[PDB]
Amino acid sequence: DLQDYKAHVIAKFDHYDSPEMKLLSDAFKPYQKTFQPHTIILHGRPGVGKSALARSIVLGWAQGKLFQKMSFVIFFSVREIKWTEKSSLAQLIAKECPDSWDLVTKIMSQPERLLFVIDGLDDMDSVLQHDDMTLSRDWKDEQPIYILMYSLLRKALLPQSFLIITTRNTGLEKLKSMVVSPLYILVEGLSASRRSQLVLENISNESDRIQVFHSLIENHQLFDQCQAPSVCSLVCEALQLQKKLGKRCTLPCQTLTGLYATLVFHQLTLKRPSQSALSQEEQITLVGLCMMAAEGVWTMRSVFYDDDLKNYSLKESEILALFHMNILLQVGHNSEQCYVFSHLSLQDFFAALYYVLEGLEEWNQHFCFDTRLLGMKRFLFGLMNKDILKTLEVLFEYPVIPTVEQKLQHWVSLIAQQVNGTSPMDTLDAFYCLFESQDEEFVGGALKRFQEVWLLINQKMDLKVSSYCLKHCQNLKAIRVDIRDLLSVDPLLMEWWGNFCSVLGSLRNLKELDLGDSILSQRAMKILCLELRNQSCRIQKLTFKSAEVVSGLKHLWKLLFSNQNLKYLNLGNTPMKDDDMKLACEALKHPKCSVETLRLDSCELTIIGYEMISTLLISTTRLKCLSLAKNRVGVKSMISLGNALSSSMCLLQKLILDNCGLTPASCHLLVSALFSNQNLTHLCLSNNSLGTEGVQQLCQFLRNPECALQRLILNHCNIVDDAYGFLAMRLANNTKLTHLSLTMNPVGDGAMKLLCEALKEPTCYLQELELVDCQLTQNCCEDLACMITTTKHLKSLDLGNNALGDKGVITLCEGLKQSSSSLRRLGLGACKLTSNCCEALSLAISCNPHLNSLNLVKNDFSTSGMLKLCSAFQCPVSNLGIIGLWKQEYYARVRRQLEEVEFVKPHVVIDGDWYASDEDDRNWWKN
Amino acid sequence: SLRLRTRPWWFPIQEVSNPLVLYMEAWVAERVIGTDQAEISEIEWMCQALLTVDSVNSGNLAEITIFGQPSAQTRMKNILLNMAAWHKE
Amino acid sequence: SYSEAWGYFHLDPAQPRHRMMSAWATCRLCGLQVGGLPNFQMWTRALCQHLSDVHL
Amino acid sequence: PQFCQGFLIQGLWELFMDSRQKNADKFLKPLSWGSEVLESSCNQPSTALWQLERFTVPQALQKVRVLKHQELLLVVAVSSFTRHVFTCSQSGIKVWNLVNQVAEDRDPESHLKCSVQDNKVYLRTCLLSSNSRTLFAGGYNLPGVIVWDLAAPSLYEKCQLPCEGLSCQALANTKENMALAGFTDGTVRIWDLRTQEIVRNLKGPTNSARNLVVKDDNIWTGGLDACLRCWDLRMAKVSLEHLFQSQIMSLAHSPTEDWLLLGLANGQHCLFNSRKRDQVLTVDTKDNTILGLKFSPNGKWWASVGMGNFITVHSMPTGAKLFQVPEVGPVRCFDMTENGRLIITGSRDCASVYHIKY
Ligand SMILES: [Zn+2]
Repeated sequence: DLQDYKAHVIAKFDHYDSPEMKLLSDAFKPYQKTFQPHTIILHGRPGVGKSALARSIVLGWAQGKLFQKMSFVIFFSVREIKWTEKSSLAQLIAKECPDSWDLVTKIMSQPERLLFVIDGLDDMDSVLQHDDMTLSRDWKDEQPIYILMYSLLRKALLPQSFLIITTRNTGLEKLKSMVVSPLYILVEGLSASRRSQLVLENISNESDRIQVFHSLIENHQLFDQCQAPSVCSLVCEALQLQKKLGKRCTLPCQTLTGLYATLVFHQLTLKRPSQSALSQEEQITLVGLCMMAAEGVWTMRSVFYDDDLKNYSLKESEILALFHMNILLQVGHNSEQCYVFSHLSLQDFFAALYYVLEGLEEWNQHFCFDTRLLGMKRFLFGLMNKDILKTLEVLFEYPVIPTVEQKLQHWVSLIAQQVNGTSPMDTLDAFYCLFESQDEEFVGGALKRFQEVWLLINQKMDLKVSSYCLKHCQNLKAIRVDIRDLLSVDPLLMEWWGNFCSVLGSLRNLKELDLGDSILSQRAMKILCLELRNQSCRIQKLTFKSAEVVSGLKHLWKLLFSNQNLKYLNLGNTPMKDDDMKLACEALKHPKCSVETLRLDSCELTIIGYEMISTLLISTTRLKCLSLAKNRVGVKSMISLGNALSSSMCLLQKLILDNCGLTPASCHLLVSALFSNQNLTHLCLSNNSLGTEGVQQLCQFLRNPECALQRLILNHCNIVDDAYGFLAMRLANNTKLTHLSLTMNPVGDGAMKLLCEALKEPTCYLQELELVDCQLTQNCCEDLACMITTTKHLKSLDLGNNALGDKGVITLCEGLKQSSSSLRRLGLGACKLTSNCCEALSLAISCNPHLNSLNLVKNDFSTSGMLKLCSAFQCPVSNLGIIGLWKQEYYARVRRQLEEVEFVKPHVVIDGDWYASDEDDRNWWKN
Repeated sequence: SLRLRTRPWWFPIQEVSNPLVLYMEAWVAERVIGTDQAEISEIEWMCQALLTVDSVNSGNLAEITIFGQPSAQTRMKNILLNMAAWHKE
Repeated sequence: SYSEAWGYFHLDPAQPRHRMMSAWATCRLCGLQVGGLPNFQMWTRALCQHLSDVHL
Repeated sequence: PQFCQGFLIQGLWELFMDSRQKNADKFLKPLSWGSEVLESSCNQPSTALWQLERFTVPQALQKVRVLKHQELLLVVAVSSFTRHVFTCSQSGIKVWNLVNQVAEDRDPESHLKCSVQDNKVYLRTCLLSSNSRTLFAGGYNLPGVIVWDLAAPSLYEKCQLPCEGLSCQALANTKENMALAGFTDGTVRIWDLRTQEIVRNLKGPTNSARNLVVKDDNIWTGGLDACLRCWDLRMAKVSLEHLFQSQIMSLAHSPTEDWLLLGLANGQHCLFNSRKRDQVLTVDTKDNTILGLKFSPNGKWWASVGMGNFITVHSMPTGAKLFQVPEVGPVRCFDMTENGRLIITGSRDCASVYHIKY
């Protein structure tokens, strides 16, 4: 009995002497005395040798070297069984044994000594649908074979027995929720070094082999496929064939699609005389094979039977005549035959070839009837190469213009039409897909609409793909590049980085270059700065505010000399030592330099640094905007800054000192120095302690007729005092100041009445006033309504984060109805509004044709209030262009009404990020 | 032609598809990584990245393979490189 | 090679800018950073020793 | 939710099925690597002080995914370190990974059922330890509190803490390796995880341990009794008792301050200073019972769920309501990652993943 079975197994299939097999032997021993696995799953890529491993396991058992403690080891081959047949477990077990029914009955008496090896369980994913099935618990009940396997996996049947399963990485998606506490083992094919050695031996010596070699082994999708020895052999054979054909081969030599096309088309031409077409029968056969492969890919199926071949009028003889390579292998000793492609990557190639030939004729009249689509996607993108389509044109004697090319172009363009920026991941995926085509015209037609790009460079091959695809982005105006740890520490990498930099320093429309969170070494910065020196480089804007480039700053000061198109430089968060400051000042003094803006936020400036900046400010330079935010400015540094700003040689127009630690003494020094200044027009003093003395000194400075200030930002400064009397009196007698911002100051109704009275004067020419989080209440809304009716110049009024309330808003809406107003922007975000005031707001919005912008976030509107507001937005006379809302906070009815609002008025933008839009450089200081 | 490894249930199947390979001296790899096979498991859980070592070039180079996210791979690689540099001092 | 030793320490997923401070783990109890050893074994031993000395 | 990759794949599928018969677009940003959505944050009207930078507060919530549990959903957990979501119900616990780039998930990494036959055996609570290395479960008719080890190569039931003859209502876990639970009869057992030995038993009134919070050597409980009790671990005596106007349907503690947040049954939020133990502030009332609460990792805002259709986000210390996202029914549960990037809410029979927009 048992020995006879062992002999039969040894005869059929003919261990534990290698470090690899001992893991399988020991995998059935306790982990920590609390667990002993009863299920092992081996998974890997196709062709790595898993069925061989299972057969080796069974053979080692029969010989008596593996799992010797088991009483029986069964073997199942999933390919060679008909899943739709009805049977019972006893019959399946008996099929393997020499009809020893007595032994089979004896086998079931000791379930705890049993072991099942199931091979190729992936193929059944198409039948293991997303639905429950009857759970069997006896080995004598006749159920469909897939029910048998489903019951055996969940350990409802023979619950005490051990299991081993082999499957593909893509078949696990439904096993993992079916098995109980499995142990996973990863089977890996050829090593990286071995694959590299094998590929490196088949490149042509005369040609530039290194570039093609590194472009082949650095593509992770291609290289990982080469773990299977069969795929590595196909790649090597294709390389040798391309070498043999010399100049007769016009197909690409890098993409896997090029190699597969070489291999497949070279065979198809063997029977034909040089450059002659195929017959109609052969065309039908090829199209049928392609259709069968495509249907198999779509329906999660990779094993085909005689029934499937008939549907597509296929025959093994016909296929072997077409290709001499015997593409469809025949598997299964049974009287019923099973067919599988030579490799699973060849099913993808023939599946993608269907989209290219499906349109040439009406083939259907002849025929009787995720992660798995990645390979087909790559092949489909790589088959649009024109040198490849020429061969198809020759074979089929007809022009080949597939209708899928337009679809791929439309998808890639849709990627770049997104409004809230582009996704770096989708961009990189599309760039990987477009690199496979290798067609300049198709690629260039795909990348037309890319006006901005955000990249995320993780591997070397992202540099090459980006360089290739960026060269055809002619309408590209801004780019952001994030490179974390790839160039952080000190060669192919440097060469590809240099090529990437050269491609950037040649686009003619590129204005802004942001470096994101990149961490660049000294040499990477050297290469970048050397490549940006080019005379074809038009980059104006340069940002290092989030990157770490301290170690190679000296290469930027030299870049400042030469590139004369550069006008904006951001160095936020970069430490600035004395020597670096001196070099930067000398670079900015050079007559060739044309840098107008210079931001030094959080640069840790010393007193000597401030002395150097002070000396720079008076020298002949083109600098007009300077930022020193988040730098501690002391008394002596402030004295130097004042001595620079009091001179008549200083032409600076903007100055940001936000959060510089200014005190009343330093503020007094600053504003005293500013009295003699005639050029400054923008000033920001946010997040500093000013005081009443400081406000008085500032108003004294404003009174001077020689003054030129136009914008004044004082966020988070003042104190509850009469300091608002000074400003109120100064506004009523001012013709130059246009923007005033008092955000996060404790103003209150008392000072609001004074400001409103000052604003009502026809002599006041103020245009924008910001009162965000200023402590206003419902008391001052009457004054605001009167001022809104009366003024003629005010155009912007922000009242966010103030508890105006429903009554306050109802009062304010009496001044928003009148046609004597000129307000165009109004902020009412977070004002504690409800549905009570929606009537007044709706009336104002309907009756007002001048209002252009409106903020309504952070309030609590019900469904009826929002419906009234939407009806108001739909009115013909309303001209709103920007509306501040989050459309995801409201029920379906309100959301469909908002969509109708957007439809009736195609120019309205309904976006919750209201401070993103600035028509008049409102954020000149925050940048 | 075959290598076997154990994949913990918590490591996704989506992250064995693009490893990171780096080479260093064999003896340095022995001194740093070691052979306990439980220390290595704990550090794999910490970094969330699998680690393997295979002798190459007659025992003069090792092929370190790291799986996971790009950030997890960077973390594991930097830890290994810091320890190795300590050794090479 | 104790699993309980590492259950008290934490590794920040975000890589530090200074790459010499990469092999350092933060205690979940007191917040102290312990590391910088030239080996995995020495690192785990230092973790255990800190626990024994300061906490248990 | 609609994505670009799905757009292309659907187009190819439609084309293929079209060719075999007769015989701009708005996309959502993906959740990359199950870790982060690569985006740009909103604009502010003003900057922030030197040390106020990390006082972030969310602006909206963007729905990214749906997890298709097929049973009424009771508890939800999630780990940012490992990127796993644990959704719990009566029958068992399903584990989902956040790396699967889909818009409607149906295939969990596993399914943890109770070793005891589900007939008259139910789960009611679940808990994930702070270091993501352990998972707890309790319920009615179990011989104990099940413990799973999540850091092992395979997912198996590690041990069991014996609680025969009781019903588990709440669970808690301290960094000191202690384990706590709260039962319908008012007991609060404290086990030792190393040895599974019962260390203490704090007996209170029936339905008084419905909610359990642990900080320092204190154990704050509250339930249908409508009183808030504090038990000292190392003295085992009720050291406080404060009475409220309605049943205590949830509790939470600030992770950076001494504020204890309560959600009552009539729809009110109350803030209680756990140290002074005198002030009791009241925050504006919701219209429905409050079933869940949680503080953000920085402790400057909190979210709440309840018998209503909405998920609400409030700000500290005034309790001001920031925004609101609707759902289809009572939102029994929710959880938040330790990096403050995702929030997962369970309603009806499915769990929704949201992205927090700052
Ligand atoms: Zn400690």
